Amino acid sequence: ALDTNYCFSSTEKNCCVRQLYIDFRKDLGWKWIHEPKGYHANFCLGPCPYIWSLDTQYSKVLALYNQHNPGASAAPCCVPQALEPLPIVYYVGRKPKVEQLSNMIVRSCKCS
Amino acid sequence: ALDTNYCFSSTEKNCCVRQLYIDFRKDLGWKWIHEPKGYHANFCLGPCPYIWSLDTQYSKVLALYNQHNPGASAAPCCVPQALEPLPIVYYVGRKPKVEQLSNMIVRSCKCS
Amino acid sequence: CELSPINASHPVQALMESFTVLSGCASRGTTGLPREVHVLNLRSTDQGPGQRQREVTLHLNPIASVHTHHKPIVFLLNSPQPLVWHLKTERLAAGVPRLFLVSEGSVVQFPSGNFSLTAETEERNFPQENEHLLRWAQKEYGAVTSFTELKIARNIYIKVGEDQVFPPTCNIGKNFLSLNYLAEYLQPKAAEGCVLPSQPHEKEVHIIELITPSSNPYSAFQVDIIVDIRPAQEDPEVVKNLVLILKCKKSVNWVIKSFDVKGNLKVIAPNSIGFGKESERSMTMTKLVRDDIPSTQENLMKWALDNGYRPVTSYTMAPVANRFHLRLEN
Amino acid sequence: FPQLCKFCDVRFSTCDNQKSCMSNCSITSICEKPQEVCVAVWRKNDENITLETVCHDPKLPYHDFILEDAASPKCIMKEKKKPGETFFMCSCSSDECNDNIIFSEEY
Amino acid sequence: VKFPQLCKFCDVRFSTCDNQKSCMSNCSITSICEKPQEVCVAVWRKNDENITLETVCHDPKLPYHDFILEDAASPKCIMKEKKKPGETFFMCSCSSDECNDNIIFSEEY
Repeated sequence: ALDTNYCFSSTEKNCCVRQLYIDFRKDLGWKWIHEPKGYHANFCLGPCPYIWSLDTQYSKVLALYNQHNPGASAAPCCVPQALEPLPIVYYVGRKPKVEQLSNMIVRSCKCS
Repeated sequence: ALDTNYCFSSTEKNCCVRQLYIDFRKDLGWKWIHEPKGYHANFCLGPCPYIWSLDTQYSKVLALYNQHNPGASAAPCCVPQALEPLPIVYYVGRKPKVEQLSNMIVRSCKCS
Repeated sequence: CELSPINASHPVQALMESFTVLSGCASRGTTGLPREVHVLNLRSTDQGPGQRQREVTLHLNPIASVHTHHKPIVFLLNSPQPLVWHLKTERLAAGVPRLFLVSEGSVVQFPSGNFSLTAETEERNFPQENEHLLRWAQKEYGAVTSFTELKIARNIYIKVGEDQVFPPTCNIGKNFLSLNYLAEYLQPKAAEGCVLPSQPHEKEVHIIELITPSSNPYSAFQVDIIVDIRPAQEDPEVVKNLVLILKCKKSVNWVIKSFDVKGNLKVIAPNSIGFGKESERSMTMTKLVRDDIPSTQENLMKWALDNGYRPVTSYTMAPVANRFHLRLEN
Repeated sequence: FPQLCKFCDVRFSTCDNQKSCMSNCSITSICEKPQEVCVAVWRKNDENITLETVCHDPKLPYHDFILEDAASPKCIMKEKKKPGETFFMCSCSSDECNDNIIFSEEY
Repeated sequence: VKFPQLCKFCDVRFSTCDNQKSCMSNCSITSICEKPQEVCVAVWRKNDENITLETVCHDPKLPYHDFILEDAASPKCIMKEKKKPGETFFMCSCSSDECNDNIIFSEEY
């Protein structure tokens, strides 16, 4: 529901996907990747009020508890729901090859 | 492996399931539930470092990013993984009814 | 049972989906030029011409650094065989004129929309040699933004737009592969398996064991092992209860895709499990994770016996694969 | 939002000549239909003090007595004549509104 | 670590840094070696016509260009001159990841 389309379309203070550039060599330390040199791994961030994309019943219960107990520090978190693979090109010996590193790009977020 | 037994056995600074008591009337306002008047809805909490129970590949990528970039605010969050329904007894008119509210109790926590 | 080489009758095939180009070169020397040049040199085999698929499904996208591509593009679609190119464009700008210089006897089935409104297709007589074709393209249009020689595949993904990391001038080499311009090949890999003789049932248990998911010796990273679940025939449809027991010691991300099938589907695998988009979910898929699943042909049967996922319908062990296909007959 | 009410049968308490009391009912429940409202009946007599709180349709009568003021959102004890023992009745349409009985707002 | 080495794996290609103490291979290909036993090898050839630099994932046991390797354990590619007649020849080998990316002829400033 809270896909990249809606989050990038309009700024939302709540749980939404935000753009993030994961640079392989510079950040992850993975020197074995030839292409892409860095990809877009959106990260889920934002508070989850009770009136929002609540998925599980326990999520609703924790949201209600946070609403009625503001000084509790326990609340549902913003986490990826649908993640998409990243195709990369890496060299074995002198032969390049294409791998699909699954679950690397976040397409939507949820409150749980 | 971050079940109730592990976290309840001893303190664990990272992502763990922590004991929490939810009283329906006082906490959630659910005055429609007669029994139980309260239960134990544990909540997941604790930062997720690289060497921990990370489930998907995106979680490991985000953890590596946070490890190489401290001031980043992007990191996997501790979220419920195993949920158990709560047994409740509620009255409709003069008729008692026993129900199992799905996904009300947290037993294990993962990093996402 | 007994493990034997599998045939077409086996319920699980263990295809491998790979992306490869025979040779190629990407050049940035077309930023100054008004029109980009993408050249494809397709190659056929010695098989019968009738058996060769006449249809190609050239996919067009913009590169990852370009949200939408607005620039004239000339596509040189050269192949020693007459072809029909079922184009499929995504995130391409509208109203920019585009040119498709295809080989003689080849037709381009443009998709609907504005794209087909400003697209001119011309059939020509490109040489069947890489160097000659590249020279002809360079002479006609200065510099080629991309050139790729590849086998004739069902799907050919091209990502338009200039990347400045590419060399200034094209230089064809066998050991070149950029993820922009590539093809998609499905190679049926040999595997072992066995089917338990069972009466027709609404409950089916298929155990799939994978030894090596990918050829990279860095097998600490997940790979997508796409599982296709489609019937023997779309009509009549089949409603069933599937229990896929998937096992792979190396970390993978089993992705379950089901088409034209109804019923209840359960997946049990120690690794991650996923599902496709809403168009890919034909059954009520529910995932189930257990890290206790063993990794032998014998122990897996006992695990299914103990856990109640019985009777075991089929078992399939594939030493190397990543595109499992599941054909259900009726 | 179904209405919540106390559905205790006839009980015994010490509510007499008091401005307010508590039903002391341990049963909170949803009535069968949302149209129904919570009704409280007080019928203290020389035998003992009796009271009850149940669900009832606002337009239907209780013991052949019409609850004219059932449309009120709060349970206000109003006197009703009945042979044998004095009658007091109130009704309310909000959620869990019959837990506390208020005889009169005067304080 | 039993993981295969990361080595620059450009074949014979022309460079510009000649006789200088240190240089960068400028090889755009970083490859995981085919076999875990392999180590990175760099070969710098200088001729009166053209200068070339080659980088490979090579087995230390097998001699490259009929020349035996004596520095497979070196953390960095310590470049050593060889006695190929006519043309100037330098070779080095190392076992760190992307170690052949940087070539050092002398540690002195």
